[PDB]
Amino acid sequence: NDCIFEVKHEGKVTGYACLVGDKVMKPAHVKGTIDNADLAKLAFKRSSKYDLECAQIPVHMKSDASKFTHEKPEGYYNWHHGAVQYSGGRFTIPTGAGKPGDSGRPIFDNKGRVVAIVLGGANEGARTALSVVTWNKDIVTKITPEGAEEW
Amino acid sequence: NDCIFEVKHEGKVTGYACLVGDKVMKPAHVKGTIDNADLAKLAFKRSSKYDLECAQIPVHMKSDASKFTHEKPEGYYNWHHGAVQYSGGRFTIPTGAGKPGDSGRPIFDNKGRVVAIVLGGANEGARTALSVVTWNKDIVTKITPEGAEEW
Amino acid sequence: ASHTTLGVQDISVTAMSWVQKITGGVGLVVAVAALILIVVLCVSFSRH
Repeated sequence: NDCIFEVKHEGKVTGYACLVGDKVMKPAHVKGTIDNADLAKLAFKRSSKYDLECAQIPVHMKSDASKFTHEKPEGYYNWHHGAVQYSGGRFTIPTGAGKPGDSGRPIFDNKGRVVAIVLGGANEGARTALSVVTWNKDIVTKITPEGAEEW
Repeated sequence: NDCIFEVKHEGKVTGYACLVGDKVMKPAHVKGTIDNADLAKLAFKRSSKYDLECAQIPVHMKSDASKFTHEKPEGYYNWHHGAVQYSGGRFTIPTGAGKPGDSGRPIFDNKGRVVAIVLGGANEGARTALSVVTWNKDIVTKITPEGAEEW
Repeated sequence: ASHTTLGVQDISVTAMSWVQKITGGVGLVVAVAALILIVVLCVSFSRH
């Protein structure tokens, strides 16, 4: 971990930016700028389809970016605020495990690799399904549960 | 095992609806409405060839949906009234283990995943062949032993 | 009249062409829709 930067709003933290691979990824629904001036001045490319703003990491001075994988076997993953269960095509956590302002947090596998970025989720009763950004071997894809809200 | 999410659908109970994956499933041959108003109000899509009616599970109660798989290796499976033997591609139970009114009962594998839904069966001596709804990858199919009666 | 009656079978060539074009237009749409339904029924029949 420790690759997480706060996105500062006029008066609060509204989410986080994560360093994954050679890119810094931020949810587009999060408003504000990155706390670290070196990333704040960095140009970003926005996509409403994937709800992402991504930019190339100044890796020459940013070698702490997390490792990542496209592999997503059924099992449990670590997402900072607790354990997240992956089953079928969805990531699931306890309903009180997450909340608005937590978006931008990565989901890690048991080898310490980043699997997905949390955008939000839907309250399904006992559990909440997460709206996440994932990638396959080629491209980024977006998984959104019905009724999911941005966090 | 303890995933008892079968829902009765009549004053005089005649089979059960089950929550599997993202869908509410019940036999099409059973009369009556689901006791749970949240499900009873749903529109159901009816197919006479599969003896099956389905509807999307409401988000607020989706956490209670069971897990499912298309994998059906030869071996033993469990259900509410006992064990189910899968042999020769067919599901078989001890005669008398089931009865009329048991339609809609899920069959679970050893991981707690649903593999099939019971519609009825046929009496072959000490053993009863089950008429079931099963899945292959992304398709629903039905198995009907000769002389099988609806439950 | 020095001639006989016309009858319903005798229509102008231009009008006949229009009738065949319109009849064929609808008949073709039906034939296509019929083929689609037949294909779906055959596939639905084949699968079990």
